[PDB]
Amino acid sequence: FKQRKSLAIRQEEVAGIRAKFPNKIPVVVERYPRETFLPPLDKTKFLVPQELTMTQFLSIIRSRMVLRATEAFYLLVNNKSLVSMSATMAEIYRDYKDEDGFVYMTYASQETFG
Amino acid sequence: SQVIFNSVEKFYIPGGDVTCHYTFTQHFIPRRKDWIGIFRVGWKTTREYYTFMWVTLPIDQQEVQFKAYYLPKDDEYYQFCYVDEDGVVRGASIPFQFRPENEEDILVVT
Repeated sequence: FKQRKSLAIRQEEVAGIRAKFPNKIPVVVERYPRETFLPPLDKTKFLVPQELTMTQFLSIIRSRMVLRATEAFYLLVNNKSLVSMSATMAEIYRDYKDEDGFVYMTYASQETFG
Repeated sequence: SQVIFNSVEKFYIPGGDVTCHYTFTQHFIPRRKDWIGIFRVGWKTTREYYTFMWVTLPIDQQEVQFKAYYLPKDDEYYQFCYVDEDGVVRGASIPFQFRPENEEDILVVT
């Protein structure tokens, strides 16, 4: 959501989040904009434990779907990056974290990159 | 000084009624046109109150309730101030915002 909020506002949100939950990783999760199949979330910002795997985090994301979908799908960091689902949130944060202090993920059932 | 606010939250959920808790100090004498009002922090005068309640009566550790409709909509800082019949502020609370502490799009994972 870089388009809705300014860099400084996002940095401030991260500051506040980190002040209340200094041990969590703040994660902005977004439905792939061209997704026609999977339902939207009731949540946007997910505060996750360092040790949580990408797989467990995918199951959480699934649990926040406003309709029930059991179907398999993809979790794309930055919407550009296919990553190991055995990876912990600490590693994703170390390697993929945004300049604003957020890690971004897009969930999609299918995607074609150029 | 003479009036003191207790159990003041840093955060008050929008749409909920706000219970304001206050206690008079040993030598303070409350009067019946005394009132408690909610002020933007940085209020210049007591005539700048956003909303108000008369000091609750009858008087025998006090509270007054503010209905949700009349509470500030914005993200600004506010505080309670006690104003007596002479226009003198006798006490002022820590500041607060009318807003969830955690925005609702946030999900904490344990």
